Amino acid sequence: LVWLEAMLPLGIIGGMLCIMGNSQYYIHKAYHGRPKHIGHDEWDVAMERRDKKVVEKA
Amino acid sequence: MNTDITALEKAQYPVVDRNPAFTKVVGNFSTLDYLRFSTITGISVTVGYLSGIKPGIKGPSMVTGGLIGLMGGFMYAYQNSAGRLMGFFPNDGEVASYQKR
Amino acid sequence: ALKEEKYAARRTILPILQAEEDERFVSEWKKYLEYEADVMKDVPGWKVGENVYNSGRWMPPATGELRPDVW
Amino acid sequence: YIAVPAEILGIILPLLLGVAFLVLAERKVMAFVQRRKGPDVVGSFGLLQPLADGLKLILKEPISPSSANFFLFRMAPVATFMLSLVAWAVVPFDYGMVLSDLNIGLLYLFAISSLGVYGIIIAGRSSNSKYAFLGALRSAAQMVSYEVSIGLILITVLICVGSCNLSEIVMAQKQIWFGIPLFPVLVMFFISCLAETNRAPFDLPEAEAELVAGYNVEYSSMGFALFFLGEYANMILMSGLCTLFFLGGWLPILDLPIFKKIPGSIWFSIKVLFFLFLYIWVRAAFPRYRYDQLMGLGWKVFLPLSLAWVVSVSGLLVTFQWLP
Amino acid sequence: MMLEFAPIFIYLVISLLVSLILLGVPFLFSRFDIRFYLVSILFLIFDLEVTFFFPWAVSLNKIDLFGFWSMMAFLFILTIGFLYEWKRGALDWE
Amino acid sequence: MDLIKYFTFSMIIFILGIWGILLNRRNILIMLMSIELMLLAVNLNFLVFSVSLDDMMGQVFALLVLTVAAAESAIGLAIFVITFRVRGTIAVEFINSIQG
Amino acid sequence: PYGFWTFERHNAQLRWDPQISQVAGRRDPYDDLLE
Amino acid sequence: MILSVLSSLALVSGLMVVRAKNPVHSVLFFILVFCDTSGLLLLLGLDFFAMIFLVVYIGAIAVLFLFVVMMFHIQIAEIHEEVLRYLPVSGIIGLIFWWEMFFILDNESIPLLPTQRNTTSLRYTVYAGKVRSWTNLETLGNLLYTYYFVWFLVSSLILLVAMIGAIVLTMHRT
Amino acid sequence: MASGWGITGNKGRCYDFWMDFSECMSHCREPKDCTLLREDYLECLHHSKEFQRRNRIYKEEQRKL
Amino acid sequence: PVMEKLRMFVAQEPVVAASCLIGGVGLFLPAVVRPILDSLEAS
Amino acid sequence: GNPIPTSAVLTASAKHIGMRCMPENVAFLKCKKNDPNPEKCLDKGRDVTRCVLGLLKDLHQKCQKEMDDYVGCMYYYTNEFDLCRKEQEAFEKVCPLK
Repeated sequence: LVWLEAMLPLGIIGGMLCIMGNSQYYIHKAYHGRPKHIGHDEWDVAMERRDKKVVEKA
Repeated sequence: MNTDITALEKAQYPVVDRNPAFTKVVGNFSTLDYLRFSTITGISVTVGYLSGIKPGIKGPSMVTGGLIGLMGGFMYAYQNSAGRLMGFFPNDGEVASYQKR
Repeated sequence: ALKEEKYAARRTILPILQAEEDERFVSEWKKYLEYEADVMKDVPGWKVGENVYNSGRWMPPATGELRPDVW
Repeated sequence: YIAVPAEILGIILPLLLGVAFLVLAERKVMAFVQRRKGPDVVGSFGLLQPLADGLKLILKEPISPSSANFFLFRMAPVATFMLSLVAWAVVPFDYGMVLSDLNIGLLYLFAISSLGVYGIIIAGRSSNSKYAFLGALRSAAQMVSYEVSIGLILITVLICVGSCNLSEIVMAQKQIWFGIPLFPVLVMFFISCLAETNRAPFDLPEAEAELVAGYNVEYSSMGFALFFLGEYANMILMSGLCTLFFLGGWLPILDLPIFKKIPGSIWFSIKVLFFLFLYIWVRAAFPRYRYDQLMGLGWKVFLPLSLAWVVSVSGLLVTFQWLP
Repeated sequence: MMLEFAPIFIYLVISLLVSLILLGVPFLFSRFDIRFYLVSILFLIFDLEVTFFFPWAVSLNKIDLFGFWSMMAFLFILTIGFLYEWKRGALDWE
Repeated sequence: MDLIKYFTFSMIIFILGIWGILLNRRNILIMLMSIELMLLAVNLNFLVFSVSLDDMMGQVFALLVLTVAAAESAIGLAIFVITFRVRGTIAVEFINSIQG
Repeated sequence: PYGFWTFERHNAQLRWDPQISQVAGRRDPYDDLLE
Repeated sequence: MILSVLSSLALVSGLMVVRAKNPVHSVLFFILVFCDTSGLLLLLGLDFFAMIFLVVYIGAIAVLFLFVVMMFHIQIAEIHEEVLRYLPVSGIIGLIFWWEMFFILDNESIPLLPTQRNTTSLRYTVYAGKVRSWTNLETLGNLLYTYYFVWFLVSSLILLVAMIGAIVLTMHRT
Repeated sequence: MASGWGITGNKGRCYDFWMDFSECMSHCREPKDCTLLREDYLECLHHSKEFQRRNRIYKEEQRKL
Repeated sequence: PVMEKLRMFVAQEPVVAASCLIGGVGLFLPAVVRPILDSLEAS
Repeated sequence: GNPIPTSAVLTASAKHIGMRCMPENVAFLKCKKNDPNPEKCLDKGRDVTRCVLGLLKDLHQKCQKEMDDYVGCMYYYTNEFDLCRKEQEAFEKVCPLK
């Protein structure tokens, strides 16, 4: 069972990677109010720019 | 892919087939076409043999020359056959076989 | 099929978005035309909102920015 | 954009910790294979050994030999370290968890790979040592040689996906992971990653005993540390690409509700950890090639196979109209 | 959209800052080998091959068979070059 | 004023290539690099014009000119290597035998 | 001569471009919405 | 402003390519000029060309230049010359080329002067083009291999000539 | 913009003007008969006259200020 | 007797033989199989 | 009363808008093809707008909770249909496309 000692630095690396993903995911969501959308194209950009007017001017 | 066979200079002979298929042009090969094919291939084999003697590779040089001649002679025969079917070259025999079949 | 679904959805709501944008641009162009008439008043020979194209076919106003859509 | 630095730091700092602990894990797994214990005195289970080595390294006096290339000598490790760090901006850890959703992210990764050679070349030349220069030239040649195979394998994957977006590449593996039909491509990709990171059995800079002085022989203190950290950060990245391209990234092994209970970042981490174990397992298993042997392998074995696999995959997909 | 490149730039600046902090804190307490030219040439050629494959791989679904065969002809020419290099011993380092 | 600014960027690179020819009469390697700077400036011209005109022909040609530039550099440096290997030096005084 | 441009050899684009007028990459954007 | 920063960086880096005493430094400043060009291309929205300039110019061409120059060990005496005497001829040539070519577009492409009025409100948006947009990559790939495939193949012939000529000119087999 | 291929995958901004000018020149034996269409195409390419007119407006605004 | 010459060529150089086979299938499928499928679809 | 016609609402209702306002959409697109001038299509545009707003009001009155849930999900996920299947199914069960 001594070989579990080796599994600790590997588990720490895996946790480091999980932090690198999740921490940046939750900060973007807090700043924008919704999760980051994969594949933001020209249409989505134009929809956001139009939605700004349709919301604020309402 | 959009295509257009239309040539700049119009065919001066009866147009038997505008865009003949590959196998149709090959099957249209005449006695003169085979004579051109054979002459080009034989000359090419001969040049390969003669130029291969000094380096000592007359056989491999013969095969290389024969391949060049085979490709060139087939291309020439195809050129003539397809031009006849398309009306670009005098095509008496093509028209005689077309008016019957 | 997934991409085709999303493109269908975009195609059906296209006309209302374009109509909204057309109304917006027409109102803005009217405002700019009043501004141009005001500023260019007292300048002889001016024609407000003259079409520089001889054919007269409508073109959107040029911006002078090379690639403004990508940013 | 004000919170962008928080995201960048939440990527960079844990990456530097993960690299510190990758060095430890390499020393532990090699030790256990060799019936030894490995670092277990400095901290409980040796877990403070990375901190101790880093602090030791920053407390070491810099040397800075009397060369006419003072600036380039210090800049080369910065260059390689920066290149190793900046590739992670486009790496997706889970659906939506990525800093930059580049539509050209595949070509961007290839470009960073291509830039990686300059740190080694410049370190070798600026050292004013013919041994360092020759070792550097050989390492640079090996890296560019295996970049050709890496790029042709990237083309195979791109043909299957039809998009350079890394998230799209992952999500195209929902039906099946690409490492199942393209298992030989995965094997050749893992080997080409070993040769690109200068790792065993291709680690020429490690072969000092073999009369081969590495490009970083003259470096000390923190410049030497930056070279080492860039190299190890590249190994985690190459394990992440193996995961993204062929093991379906953050996706679960089976599309079942029991497997979808654990999040995608855990799946991605576990696959990355499998590949990092294999990098260490290979170091522990085999001897190393000579320079001429691995160069022959690069040009005569991996270029032809990679090219043939591009042709075969594109032809099969075009024939049956299975293209994306 | 090019919006996604800005985080890469800020990332570069931060990486630079980290590099300088790590590198600076310690400052407080005649033989031409043609085989390298030849490997450079080979790499350049196949670099251009990967470059021309990127648009082809993303465009295969539109170009269909014509595009496939034109790329195959391209590869055939460059592979004849590769076979020439192979037979001439440019791929041998002994 | 966007188009003029991109254009002058490319134009300054082209002029820098010309000056680099003018300023390096003992340094033939820098002359080859000046020619590569001119070629880069031309490629930029094609890409900028392609954007400005909404036309793709400038991008097709930019890619092909890239292929040509790579081929030119490979051959150019090969000739430089054989010139140096024959003479032992790159000094311009050893490459001036042909004259009149 | 008087109007070389008038000759049929010089009007290749006017007869070839209509044949590719429906090809993806050069269509009017509204054509996809109605077809 | 940003274009001014990139132009200034490229101008200094190019001067350093053409004026550095050491040719290794010259090749390195050339890499900086290519990086700056990549930035300009990113501004124009051509991300494929921006990446390819990195991959080909820096990743492959500059590497070849660096390998050759480094192994040549050029001595500064063989290539040194004082350039003060060329200031007049450089001045006349550069001034002619400046006055004539930095302003070649001005008559044809007259700049739009920025006014103290919001002209952004007159940008007309056409949403039909935005339903399924094309990247630079697939827009180029739609043309390279079908409508203009012959030039593609001629470029392959050019590359073949480079490979042949490299082998024939320099190979000395052991 | 005479080829038709736009940089975003649609018909080029100035292709229709080019085609009008070309179709006019294909049968008009005098180039002066198609001058208006030619300058329409070139105006599309560079927006010279549009920008000149807008600069006139801006100049008049600066003069009246 | 070109049948064991192929055998020796496979024995000496298995990577080249495997590359030729893999790429050859990739070329053979669109050249031969694909027109067969297109014809079978026409009828 | 009347929902704000944001991108979330329009996208979530796009299927209904397509099945219901097909003729006004087609007329608008046809006249856009004939003339790109915005002023020369304001009438066909008003017919599209009245169509879509009437249908939107109908959906809110006919099914308020399920449409709210669907629109909320679609806004949260920036109009990605795959992440909103449950709410789409629920919304379609109560307000059929028909």
